[PDB]
Amino acid sequence: SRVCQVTGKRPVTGNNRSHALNATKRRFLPNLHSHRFWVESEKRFVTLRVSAKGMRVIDKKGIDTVLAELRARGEKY
Amino acid sequence: MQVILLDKVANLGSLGDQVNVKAGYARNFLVPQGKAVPATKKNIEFFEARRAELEAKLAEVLAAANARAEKINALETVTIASKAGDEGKLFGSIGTRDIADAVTAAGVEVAKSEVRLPNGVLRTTGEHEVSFQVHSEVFAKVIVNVVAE
RNA sequence: GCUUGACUGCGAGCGUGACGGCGCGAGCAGGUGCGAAAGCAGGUCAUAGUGAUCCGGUGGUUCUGAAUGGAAGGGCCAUC
RNA sequence: UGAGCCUUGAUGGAAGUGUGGACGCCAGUCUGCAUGGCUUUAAUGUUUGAUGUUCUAACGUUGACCCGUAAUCCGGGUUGCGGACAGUGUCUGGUGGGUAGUUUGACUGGGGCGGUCU
RNA sequence: GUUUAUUAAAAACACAGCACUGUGCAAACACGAAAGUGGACGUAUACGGUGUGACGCCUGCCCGGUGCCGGAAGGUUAAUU
RNA sequence: UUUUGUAUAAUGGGUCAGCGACUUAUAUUCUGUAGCAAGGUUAACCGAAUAGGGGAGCCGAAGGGAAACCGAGUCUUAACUGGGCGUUAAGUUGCAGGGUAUAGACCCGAAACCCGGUGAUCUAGCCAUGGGCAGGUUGAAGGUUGGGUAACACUAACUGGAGGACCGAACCGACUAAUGUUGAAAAAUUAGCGGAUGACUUGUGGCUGGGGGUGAAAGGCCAAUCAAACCGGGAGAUAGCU
RNA sequence: AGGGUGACAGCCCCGUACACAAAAAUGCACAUGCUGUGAGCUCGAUGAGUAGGGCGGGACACGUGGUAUCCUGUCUGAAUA
RNA sequence: UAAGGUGAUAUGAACCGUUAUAACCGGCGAUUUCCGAAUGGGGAAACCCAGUGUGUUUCGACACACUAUCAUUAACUGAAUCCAUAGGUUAAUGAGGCGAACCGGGGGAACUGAAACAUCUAAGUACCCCGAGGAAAAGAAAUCAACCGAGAUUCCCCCAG
Ligand SMILES: [Mg+2]
Ligand SMILES: [Mg+2]
Ligand SMILES: [Mg+2]
Ligand SMILES: [Mg+2]
Ligand SMILES: [Mg+2]
Ligand SMILES: [Mg+2]
Ligand SMILES: [Mg+2]
Ligand SMILES: [Mg+2]
Ligand SMILES: [Mg+2]
Ligand SMILES: [Mg+2]
Ligand SMILES: [Mg+2]
Ligand SMILES: [Mg+2]
Ligand SMILES: [Mg+2]
Ligand SMILES: [Mg+2]
Ligand SMILES: [Mg+2]
Ligand SMILES: [Mg+2]
Ligand SMILES: [Mg+2]
Ligand SMILES: [Mg+2]
Ligand SMILES: [Mg+2]
Ligand SMILES: [Mg+2]
Ligand SMILES: [Mg+2]
Ligand SMILES: [Mg+2]
Ligand SMILES: [Mg+2]
Ligand SMILES: [Mg+2]
Repeated sequence: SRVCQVTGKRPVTGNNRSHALNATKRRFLPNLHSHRFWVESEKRFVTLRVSAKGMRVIDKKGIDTVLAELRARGEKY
Repeated sequence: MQVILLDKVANLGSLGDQVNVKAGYARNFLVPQGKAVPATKKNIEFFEARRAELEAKLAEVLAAANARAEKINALETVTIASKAGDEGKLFGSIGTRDIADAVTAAGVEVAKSEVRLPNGVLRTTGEHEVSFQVHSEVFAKVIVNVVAE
């Protein structure tokens, strides 16, 4: 479901609008890559379909901090 | 990405030091394996003391007991005989295994392993310089008096 | 031969156009040229030699300028 | 290997005696290595850009195992392989009747052709 | 053999044979936003695409133009800095 | 009706009876008419609801200049001249009508374009599983014996039974003519005709869905529809034409 | 008011204004009971992958325009009264 | 509430009533087959088959009840692997589907107009999809104003074509 999962960044729509300004309904899908995060504490290697930058989050706002939430919302985890 | 080292690590090791690194190294190796910890502040600006409990507290005023320095100066006179005789000479010798045990019945006691002496005075009788230094820095002084049985 | 009137601002009143426009213009103001002088000169003997608006470009200007002073930008005049 | 920093030279302990380098407008002189009565330009420390190697630890695996599981899917684990490559996101040059929307004037002794639009 | 069911059965299409070209396998390619699937439970004596059309004797000259294949040393050149 | 022009052999109407096309809203400008007048008038809203209150605001009594600004003047200009636009114009608010704007804008009518659904009981390919092919003919390969060979080739007779093989019912198809053409029939009947063990033919069910499918390819077939199916919407598409 | 009754009825009938009517069931207001909720008093704390920025788009009447402001797919990324 | 009644085409029949529920009007409950979210499994809708209990029984066979899925929680279990998770079981509570318009959100046309047509318009309209309520959304300034101040949101009339 091409979803950030960690931030929710979903694919938005738009227009390629080539030169001369021409309607070309397209879409912008997240980076995403899915990783193998080492919770360490829980001693588990939970793999999440995280998106670029959205990763910088786990590496900044905290792993189990994020894993905390997402798990509170009732997401896979 | 800073993170504090925790062991080896090539061109950046200190078993405990903060060095700028790439996130591609952390959460990928430097960490997931037990070799570092992010600059979560909670381990730096809140662990500064912890990561400094051997200098700012120890190595600067560490008086745990290193008072055995000058400690020796006013005692029962460090007169350690050595059996004298023969036209005014001696018999045995005095060095360490005598100055230290000297404080046997004196309750206290010093370690013959803690002293200072350039060379070794031959057979004489003059006060020795068996200075009892509790620690390299804070040393002391100790004498010897080859008495007669 | 001497020159820059191929000037600037306006214009009684006319001609020709459905209109946008276009042509003729004596004379008035300021300042020029030529002539002794009256006077002539607002491009060529005349009728072809041509592009509207928009969007912009360059110069000028206390016209304007979103809290105020500025500025960008906008208007006006010249011009591509 | 470029570029950088500027960290160190060159202008701008005792003589002699020799051993490689320097551009010179040369008849040079220098420059170090042993023996012996601030610019102008290069090296180490360093930073960053280039290409190229090697590694593992992301990442791939439509190799082999183990459990879920008397399952061919899938997930987790093990091992091998490959490995910052491949792949994907955003941006970007090329290509692109495969596809899509349109255009492709008027006069005209019918239309077209020819010619003509001021 | 096939074909315009309802005006054309043919000299049309198809064929076996031929050549060219692509494809090393998670194949090329095709359907599909993706997962996945056909190709194929096949592996270059295989599969796809194109053109020719049994068989016999053959298949000449042209690479200037367009396409495609190889080189990319140099000239011009995108985002970016 | 349409036309320069129609009895026109140009259009439309069998006839009758009923229905059938310049409306509606808001705005703007006039004409008429009513109210008030240098003033006219309210909006929403309130409401002892068609009153009464509310004058937010709108138009008008001033205009010129691109404006700043000025002002019965103001611009243009250096110009205290001329010239342009102004000054000696009553407006305003209803109500009825004419006209315009925005709306489907008198009415009926395309061929098409887009969006979402429904269809492979017809037909085109395919997948799975079953069925059909009277009779008659030809005679390949291979084998057996004789011959033959140094052994093989080779050869003859018999055997054997292949083939998008032959003749021909069923069956599948559809080359010719006639008849039919308000048919018996929205493609057939009759007399001939082509294939008929094959790329054959058929029952049953399944899978491919519209710019997509399927196609031994004709633009053919996708339910009597196909150079883009059918149904429902956008939708009163649009129609300088009739 | 209206309707019906053998033609058009205030007084024939049903109604009509007006006046009352609830075992029970519930909308709604209040009123309170139980549980859950937590008042106010001082001392505090005051929303970071965020605001901004580069790229591509979109929304703002506003077609990038000299164009603020808002949202972001992609890359970054601060102050902290 | 009452002298009349057993709905209609529908009479007839056979009956119930006349003080006091006969009928009839409303409140509340009972029953409420089978299909249909359909929920035990399956399926061409209204049908075919099953398990575990229960029952009758001179206790067979057959009636009846519960058995979908997901989710939150609790309990018991429990792999690769010591632990540990994964997974399994059970229980309870909730969801599921139906809807007329209005509403919030995700996606989003063309005809048309521009007297052609790409910018532009049509229009964020038609349509599709998810979600919620009697309303929804919105809402207590990182708002405007302009040196005076106003004071969350929402709807109306002006500003003004
Ligand atoms: Mg001339
Ligand atoms: Mg085309
Ligand atoms: Mg169009
Ligand atoms: Mg023409
Ligand atoms: Mg044939
Ligand atoms: Mg035909
Ligand atoms: Mg035929
Ligand atoms: Mg051919
Ligand atoms: Mg041929
Ligand atoms: Mg040839
Ligand atoms: Mg005529
Ligand atoms: Mg006429
Ligand atoms: Mg006639
Ligand atoms: Mg009639
Ligand atoms: Mg045959
Ligand atoms: Mg026949
Ligand atoms: Mg035959
Ligand atoms: Mg069938
Ligand atoms: Mg429409
Ligand atoms: Mg119509
Ligand atoms: Mg059931
Ligand atoms: Mg079921
Ligand atoms: Mg048009
Ligand atoms: Mg204030």
